[PDB]
Amino acid sequence: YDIQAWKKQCEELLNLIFQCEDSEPFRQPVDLLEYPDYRDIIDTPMDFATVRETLEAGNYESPMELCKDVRLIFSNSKAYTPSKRSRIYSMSLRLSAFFEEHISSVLSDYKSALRFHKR
Ligand SMILES: O=C1Cc2ccc(Br)cc2N1
Repeated sequence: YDIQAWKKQCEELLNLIFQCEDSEPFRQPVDLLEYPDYRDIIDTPMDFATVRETLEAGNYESPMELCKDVRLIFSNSKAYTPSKRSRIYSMSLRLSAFFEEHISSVLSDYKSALRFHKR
């Protein structure tokens, strides 16, 4: 029932994500001058280095907040891809599935730890 365990679990999951070839387009912020369609359609840019930096700064209070930012990477990618005919689309779908598969136990364990704390 460790309330703090999620943080190292998220650090390790981000390490797996960065090693995966599918994360390459999502590792760093998009240059808004080079990709103006992203600039116009994306209200809140997000990328995995910003997620990792936020986590390391101690600026996430829960893994649910980290999960919201990672999900934003994928929803921004979906808004950017008008069809299935681009590698960004293919990579985003697979990386999202991998992330969701691995974050589920992190969220379950954290929510269980909070319920135990408040029991
Ligand atoms: O390097 C790039 C250019 C680019 C455009 C749009 C999206 Br979503 C991700 C990325 N990554």
